[PDB]
Amino acid sequence: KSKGEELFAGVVPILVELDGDVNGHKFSVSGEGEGDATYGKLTLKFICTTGKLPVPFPTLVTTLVQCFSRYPDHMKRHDFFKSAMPEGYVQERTISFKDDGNYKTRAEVKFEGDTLVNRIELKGIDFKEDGNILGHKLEYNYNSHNVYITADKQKNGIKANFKIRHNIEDGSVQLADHYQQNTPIGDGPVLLPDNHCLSTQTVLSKDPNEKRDHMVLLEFVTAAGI
Repeated sequence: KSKGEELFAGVVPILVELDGDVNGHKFSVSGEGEGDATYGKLTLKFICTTGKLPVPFPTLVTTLVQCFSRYPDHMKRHDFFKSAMPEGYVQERTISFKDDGNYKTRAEVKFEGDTLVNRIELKGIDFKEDGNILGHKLEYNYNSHNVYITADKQKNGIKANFKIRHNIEDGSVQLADHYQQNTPIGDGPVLLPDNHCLSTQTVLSKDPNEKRDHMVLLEFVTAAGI
């Protein structure tokens, strides 16, 4: 049993902190909850702490801890994310919304004490003011997706590629292309995986008594040799 695996054998508290700027509109999001990697399960509530969120909350889901994925027994040697812990890893993305702008993100995810922390900076540019994003034209829901993971031996890390489909109010879909790189923060050994996918399902809801702009999230993720 790996050092990293052991850290995730039980329920782990999670803190997420996001600092964003999209087309000059600045915002912060704070998240609190817990993860149970044994079940590939995340439960979190995110709050926009700067008032009204200038983008749709679903566009921030991928940015807002893949170390909580369930890796089946036969796939544990492919779990790069837990192998990097507790020192953690840097996770960077470019998220390109088709016919619209893009996010660039850089996050560090690591333990601070007993708490798994995801600290993110996000910059968004080239968005259309009457687009699906700044115009808030996305449905408040989320589709199931496969995240395809490949090793990046050069950087002692991984890369991932996937396309998120955001349901649009008119029946269309807003595509968000993700290109992702993860690299270890520490210089101890990590697990470099064979190609595989993370099958992820997420359910978005609201607290009817929460008056702040917010997002309640439940997520199930399991690795598949697929």
